[PDB]
Amino acid sequence: PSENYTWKNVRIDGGGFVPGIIFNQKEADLIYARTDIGGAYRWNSATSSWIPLLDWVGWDNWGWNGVMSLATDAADPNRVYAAVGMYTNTWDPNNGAILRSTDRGNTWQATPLPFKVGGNMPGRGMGERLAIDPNRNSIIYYGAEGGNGLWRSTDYGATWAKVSSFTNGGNYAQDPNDPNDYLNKIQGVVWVTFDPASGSAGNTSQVIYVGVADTQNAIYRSTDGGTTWSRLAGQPTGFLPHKGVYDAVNGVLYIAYSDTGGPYDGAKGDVWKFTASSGTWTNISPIPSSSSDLYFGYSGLTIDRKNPNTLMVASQIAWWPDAVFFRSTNGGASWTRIWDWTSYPSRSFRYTMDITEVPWLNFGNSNPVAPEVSPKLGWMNESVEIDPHNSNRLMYGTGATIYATENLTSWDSGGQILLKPMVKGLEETAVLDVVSPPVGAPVYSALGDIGGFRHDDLTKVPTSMYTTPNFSSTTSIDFAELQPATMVRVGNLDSGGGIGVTTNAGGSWWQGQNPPGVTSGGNVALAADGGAIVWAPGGSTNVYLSTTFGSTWTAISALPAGAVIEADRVNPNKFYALANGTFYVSTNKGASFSATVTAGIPAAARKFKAVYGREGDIWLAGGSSTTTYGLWRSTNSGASFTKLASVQEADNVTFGKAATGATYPAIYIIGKVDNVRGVFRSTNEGASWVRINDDQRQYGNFGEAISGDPRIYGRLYLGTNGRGLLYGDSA
Ligand SMILES: OC[C@H]1O[C@@H](O[C@H]2[C@@H](OC[C@H]3O[C@@H](O[C@H]4[C@H](O)[C@@H](O)[C@H](O[C@H]5[C@H](O)[C@@H](O)[C@H](O)O[C@@H]5CO)O[C@@H]4CO[C@H]4OC[C@@H](O)[C@H](O)[C@H]4O[C@@H]4O[C@H](CO)[C@H](O)[C@H](O)[C@H]4O)[C@H](O)[C@@H](O)[C@@H]3O[C@@H]3O[C@H](CO[C@H]4OC[C@@H](O)[C@H](O)[C@H]4O)[C@@H](O)[C@H](O)[C@H]3O)OC[C@@H](O)[C@@H]2O)[C@H](O)[C@@H](O)[C@H]1O
Ligand SMILES: OC[C@H]1O[C@@H](O[C@H]2[C@@H](OC[C@H]3O[C@@H](O[C@H]4[C@H](O)[C@@H](O)[C@H](O)O[C@@H]4CO)[C@H](O)[C@@H](O)[C@@H]3O[C@@H]3O[C@H](CO[C@H]4OC[C@@H](O)[C@H](O)[C@H]4O)[C@@H](O[C@@H]4O[C@H](CO)[C@@H](O)[C@H](O)[C@H]4O)[C@H](O)[C@H]3O)OC[C@@H](O)[C@@H]2O)[C@H](O)[C@@H](O)[C@H]1O
Ligand SMILES: [Br-]
Ligand SMILES: [K+]
Ligand SMILES: [K+]
Repeated sequence: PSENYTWKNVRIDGGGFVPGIIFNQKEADLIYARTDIGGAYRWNSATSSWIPLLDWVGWDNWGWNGVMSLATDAADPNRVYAAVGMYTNTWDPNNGAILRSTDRGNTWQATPLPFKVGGNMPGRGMGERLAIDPNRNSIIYYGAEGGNGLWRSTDYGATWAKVSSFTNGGNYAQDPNDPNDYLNKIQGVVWVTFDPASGSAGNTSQVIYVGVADTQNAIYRSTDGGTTWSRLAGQPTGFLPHKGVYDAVNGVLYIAYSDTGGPYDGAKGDVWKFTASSGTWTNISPIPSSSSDLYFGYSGLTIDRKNPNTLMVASQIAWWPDAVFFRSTNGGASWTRIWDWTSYPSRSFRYTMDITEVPWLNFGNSNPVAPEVSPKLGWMNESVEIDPHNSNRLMYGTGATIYATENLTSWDSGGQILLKPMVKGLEETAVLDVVSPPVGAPVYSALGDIGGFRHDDLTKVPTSMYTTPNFSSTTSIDFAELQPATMVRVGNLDSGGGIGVTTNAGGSWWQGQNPPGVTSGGNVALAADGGAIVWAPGGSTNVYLSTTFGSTWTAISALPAGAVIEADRVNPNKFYALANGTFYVSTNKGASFSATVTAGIPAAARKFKAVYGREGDIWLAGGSSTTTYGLWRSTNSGASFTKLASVQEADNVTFGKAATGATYPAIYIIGKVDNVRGVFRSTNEGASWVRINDDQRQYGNFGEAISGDPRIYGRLYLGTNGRGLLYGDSA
């Protein structure tokens, strides 16, 4: 059966890249955001929070959490569309899709495309690829990747076909020779922009502009409602157009260019203005690419719709000391910048920043050496948007957050703007590991990109990610079952990898020494009494034991590198490892391991966990649909495992507080039971299961990290890859 649960995010606020923010041009406070791996959101002004729209994307169609583009209809603000799909290489096995809605994303229908959409590919900060005809709103265009060219729907997104008169599908890729097959894809047709004055209400807009990722042919135009297309005469060459923003008030098309597709790079570019009546092109770059002072391209182009001589553009990309934003109030004839050098390394600023609501955005150092400041203005700032209903509001995306101001026009009177994060409810992290100890804080997260946190209160943003050491990503975390204030975490930082240890539950950490060959965190296990650490780091040729709480290491000879390691939760002498269809057991506190199981368990399986309070009770989950699949359990310290016949497939497993009157902890799996995919609880040792999620709450490629709560019956900590860390409670 099912059981009513309540699902919420553990509060973090942001944590990842927001490639696109979209304001509806007609309705005030109608705002959407798109992400690369965690779906799309609609702003809710009444609760000052974002609402996720795609949590119904599930196991089979997981790449639809990749949102390459989004369009909100100025002629009918009920209508919204999204172009979805995550990878255009082999990593996403499915094609993309155009999703359509008539209730602002509350429900959708899908129309699958015959090609892939690259929501988390290079170039994803260019856009918007999807555009609706502002005069005749049944017409929608989509600029596609991969040489698919320009595509069109004339029935409100229900059916889509190639525009065969648009013959340039693009030839740029970030690195054509990438042997990893990630940087080598054609980024394609990158945005579509209408001239609203070229049609009238109910009639096809005759003038449409299209940007293509081709340095020699970046801009096309149709003047006949999309029947035929021309490269635009007199345009510049050598750069890729990140943004094309049309102003019908002055009859000009503004384009921001960079020498790469983004979102991580860009060394040169220009901003141009094309005047439509005359066909004239003018370089209005704040700093032109011909200047050797220029060390970035341009993106974050936006026009102030209420005052359309005002526009802004930003660096794509300036890493050092920070992003630069430029503002003009005279159509690009001249510009001012959001900061200026005074005497190196000092700067003056036209802004201040308040991150009290999201204090970890200092990245654990509020005072880096000048010229740097913390928090930074931003990076990967492709989306910069002025509210078309309020000249004083602007919002931009970074690699970590969205920042917003409500006094933007202070800039023009010589004041400073105030910027703050605006990411409540926009939960975008990838959860790599998670623990719930039986005393102290309810949960600790191990996250990509922003480290992870001790969560003292699940409704309050934590003050700081882990420090000393401060990992960029924490890949594994463990606590000593019988002394939970003793913890260890491994992860990635600057060069390679490292280990942090604590004996006061993280009030204080310190950094341990590394065994040879460490390039990333890998995974780690802590003995139940805290007296041994076994670490399988990334890069290293072995797994290692420390008997000195991280200060020294010895190679473990029988274990393959990268084996999954877990400690028994009762007996400090017992450790276990899983690698490629072999289970291994140590009874001498990690000094040596021997293979105990070599057959009968899927080679793909790579998740298992020992049960607190149950010495030698181990549950193991994994497999694949083309091999074998399921949940297995050992009650004899890994000497053997039995497959649970009640489960068809499983991918992770954990334990939590027993039901009242039950004799065994509750068991939680990511899996498939009785032909339903979802999240499942058993309160009878796996004899039967109850689904605790539902079809609106599937979260795509979730479940890499899960934990039950030994103190709270029914509670599951549910990690996702792009939707942060959830907690579910029975209702
Ligand atoms: O308050 C801010 C706080 O941030 C702390 O760092 C955080 C943070 O990092 C953001 C971002 O940092 C990137 O690194 C920057 C570096 O900080 C810059 O100083 C450097 O400047 C150079 C530039 O490289 C040159 O090309 C240019 O000419 O000069 C400048 C100034 O001298 O840029 C790097 C990024 O450089 C690379 O990307 C662009 C390429 O043009 C360039 O060649 C490439 O550099 C190479 O990169 C490799 C390894 O990748 C290697 O170091 C080479 O030696 C080097 O030459 C990080 O790179 C980036 O990952 C961070 O952004 C997050 O990225 C997440 C995805 O990660 C992966 O994919 C990209 C890859 O680079 C990663 O290795 C890989 O894991 C993404 O999901 C997330 O949304 C992004 O925000 O925020 C995240 C956190 O983890 C960091 O710890 C910082 O410590 C602190 O001091 C303070 O600044
Ligand atoms: O040559 C590759 C290159 O990758 C570079 O990093 C770039 C790259 O990372 C991919 C990862 O992106 C993470 O999302 C981040 C996002 O891009 C940022 O913008 C955001 O701010 O932060 C996000 C979080 O950090 C994302 O979380 C990762 O999941 C993703 O990694 C890839 O995942 C895919 C898909 O697999 C996963 O989903 C499906 C599940 O079934 C699977 O279990 C999941 O792990 C992986 O593809 C799978 O690969 C396996 C084996 O190879 C196949 O069996 C399987 O069929 C296939 O689905 C993929 O392997 C993994 O890479 O792209 C985004 C860009 O932003 C990054 O800069 C590195 O820097 C390079 O060093 C190099 O690795
Ligand atoms: Br730079
Ligand atoms: K567009
Ligand atoms: K640069």
